[PDB]
Amino acid sequence: LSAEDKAAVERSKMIDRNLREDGEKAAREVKLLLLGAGESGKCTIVKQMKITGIVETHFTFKDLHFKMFDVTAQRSERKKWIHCFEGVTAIIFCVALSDYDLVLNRMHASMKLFDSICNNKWFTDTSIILFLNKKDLFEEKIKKSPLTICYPEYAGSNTYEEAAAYIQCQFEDLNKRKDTKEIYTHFTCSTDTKNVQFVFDAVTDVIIKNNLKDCGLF
Amino acid sequence: SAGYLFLDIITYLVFAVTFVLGVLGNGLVIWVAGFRMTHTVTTISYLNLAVADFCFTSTLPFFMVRKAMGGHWPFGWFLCKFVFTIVDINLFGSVFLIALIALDRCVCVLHPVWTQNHRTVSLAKKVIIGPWVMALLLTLPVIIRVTTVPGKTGTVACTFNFSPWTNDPKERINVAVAMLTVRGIIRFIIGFSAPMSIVAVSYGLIATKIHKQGLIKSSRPLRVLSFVAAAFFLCWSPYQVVALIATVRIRELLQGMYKEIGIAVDVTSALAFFNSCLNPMLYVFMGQDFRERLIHAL
Amino acid sequence: DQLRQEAEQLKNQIRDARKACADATLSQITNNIDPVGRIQMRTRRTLRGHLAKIYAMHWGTDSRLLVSASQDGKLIIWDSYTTNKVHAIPLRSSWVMTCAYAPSGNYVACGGLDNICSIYNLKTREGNVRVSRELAGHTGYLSCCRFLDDNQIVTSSGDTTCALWDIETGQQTTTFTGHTGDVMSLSLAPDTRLFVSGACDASAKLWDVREGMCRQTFTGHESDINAICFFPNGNAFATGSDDATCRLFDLRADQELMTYSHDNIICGITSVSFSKSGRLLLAGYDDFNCNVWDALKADRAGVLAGHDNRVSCLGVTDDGMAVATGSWDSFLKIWN
Amino acid sequence: IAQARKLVEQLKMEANIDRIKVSKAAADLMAYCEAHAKEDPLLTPVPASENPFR
Repeated sequence: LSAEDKAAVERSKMIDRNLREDGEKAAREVKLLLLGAGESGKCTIVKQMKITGIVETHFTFKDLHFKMFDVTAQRSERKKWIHCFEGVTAIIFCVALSDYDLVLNRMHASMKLFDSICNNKWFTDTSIILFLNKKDLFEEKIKKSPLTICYPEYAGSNTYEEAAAYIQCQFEDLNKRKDTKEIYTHFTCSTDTKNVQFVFDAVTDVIIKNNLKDCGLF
Repeated sequence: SAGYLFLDIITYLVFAVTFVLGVLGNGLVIWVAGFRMTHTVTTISYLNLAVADFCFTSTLPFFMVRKAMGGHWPFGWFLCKFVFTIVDINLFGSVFLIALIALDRCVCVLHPVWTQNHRTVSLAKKVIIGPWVMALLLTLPVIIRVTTVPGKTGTVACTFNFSPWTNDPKERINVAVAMLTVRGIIRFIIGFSAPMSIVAVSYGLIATKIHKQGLIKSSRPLRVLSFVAAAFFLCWSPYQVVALIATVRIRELLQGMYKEIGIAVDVTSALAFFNSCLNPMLYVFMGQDFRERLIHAL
Repeated sequence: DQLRQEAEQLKNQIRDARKACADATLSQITNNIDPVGRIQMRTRRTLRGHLAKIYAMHWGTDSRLLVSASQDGKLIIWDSYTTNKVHAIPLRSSWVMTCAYAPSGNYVACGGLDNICSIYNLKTREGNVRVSRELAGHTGYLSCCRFLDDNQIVTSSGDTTCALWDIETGQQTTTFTGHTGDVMSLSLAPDTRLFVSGACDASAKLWDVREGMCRQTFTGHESDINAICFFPNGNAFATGSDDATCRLFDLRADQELMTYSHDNIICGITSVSFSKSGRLLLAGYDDFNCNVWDALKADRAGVLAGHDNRVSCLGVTDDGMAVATGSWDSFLKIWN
Repeated sequence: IAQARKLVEQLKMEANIDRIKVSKAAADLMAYCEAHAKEDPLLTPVPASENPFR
């Protein structure tokens, strides 16, 4: 009775220690959810710096092990599988700045997606990062095409200095709550190290908030 | 012209309320952390602090019976040994665990990378052993000589004999004074210069980083840290300074007079013991998740 | 236009036949039987080996081994009697949504957001567990997979289509495109000759493994279906939906025989199961606990509240001894 | 139009199915339950002597 049971118990205990070690490694990694109507924009962010369902992109920046998930390759009902990413540290939202005049209305579709994920019950305390893609092409495109093509209530000079701020302000005003979630909007640049530097800085702030809640100082 | 009776009544009330609320809160915290909540770094740290304070609160009635009897100790010598070592271990563990929690918060705020990578359950278990071993090593002199010597009048009191054999009363007094003053210096240093300063530095760094970076959307993170730091200071600093003053004049104190210094030591000890019971009310019960889980379990 | 009108005419014709076939309420027939479903069910066993939320589980034929999959990335085969972890299979993709256990116990399946039905073999010469076959032919996320035999498996994915797979071959030998919404559940008949699948279009369609045909369609719900299991006899089945109502349909009458609804519950139903005899129905809800409903009297028999989070997948053992229930709290509990 | 045509053909093809009486179906459903009621561990509380879980 105690002969074969001891071997089974020892086997269970031995693998359980491996699970704890693997669990520590999994908790060590920081998770970043990605999505958005800009399926072309997200490719530039991933390929900007060095490192089928969904694609997992693993890399390390300044002694921090990042994990990057490509979800835009998934075409299904969002609410049926978005609860799996409830424990992600910070969502990264990539939207093209020049998609305001595309019909596919493309900016409006991203606006609905941004609103639909900010009101999700699974991301109540999950702050989301914002990336504005094709900034270099955006400043050239606004000269010929006014920004008010899809915005019914835009009244301002068509210059990149204030046009980008209006887009950032519009996205940041789509949140039903402004205390649990903090949106870190960034301007994408040709520099490879600057694109990922903002992610590390944004993740650092999110880690601080999680630590404060875990420690109770929140 | 003498307020000694009112002071004694206040001390008795403080001890009674400390015992009851500390026992209740520590039992609830231990139950919730051990069984209702999964083990995390802060969870096991709070569990260890609750154990350290709960053992002291359970042993507190053994100080109540001594205080009611004054000098007389109506219990056995071995029981006095066990109580006077377990209380010292509990107090040292509580102080060192407060310092460790402050350092953990400081390293979580200042270095998010380190707390994300290395700070885990296994590392927390490894680091927890440190304060306990340090407390045991520092208390080892208490275990060595805390024998309950008798009295000529008939009252037997638990006190540091400092000499297994009494060659001469004057020599015994001199040796006791030397041992008491060196122990007092060591206690004051290791219990106020390192722990209190580390706690203050950690909370100051947390406040500066949360203010120079705009990471606080409310005053709660600052208010909680300020409240716990103020409580720890008000509970321990007067006791430490009174103990240091007694250590300076220990040669005159051991002669028999300076009863005012003794009553000041007693009231400061009561104030410090109040910390062991107010610790769960701020370090644990202040958390919204802790309160919600406690309500759900009950 | 004309074709749509013809489809509407057919829809009006089929519903008239069902209404004409119906003569009395099914619950009225069983209203005269003594309700013996009032039982007290406690926590016989607690399983704690997962570091993340559990999303799926399956029971064994011997009712001694159960499988459980979580978001950590570990597939664990538990010994129900001794609580020991017999196997702990690591997963390449930590995002899983379903898992299956072979009737003979030789194979175990795992599917998720990475739309690959990775099948692992348990009985192997080496001590470690290796990957047997990776069924990468689906478009959407896998939602439910079930083993018919040791060679054929039916997997339902999020691309609105179900597929029958062969481990030896590795290609879809049968594809079910009759659904319109994303399929979220599967359930095999005791003889494995036929099965039904629930989708996100609030309709469950019956299928045939041998033929690949859609025999009939049930559209008695207004919300997406999350779970389904056949009746022990195999002449009926129950589907759970997000509208807090799970209904039992018959293979012959083809309408709502019973309706398990309560006004104090609005949470979406996540898991539905039947016992060995089928008299009592095991139903998992999103209100952090599951419930037991009388399958013949349409009343809640007992309340099973022992989980700190919502239930994901619960199953009844083959012999019907005890029912096991997982949850997002990374704790699996076997209850009798 | 191919998908719509297939749906129309499917709906007409499944019309010819053998229906059964609801009362007969309900009686058949409860007949299995009462036949297997004796061998129902969940319905009748099994004693701990032969219960694998204790």
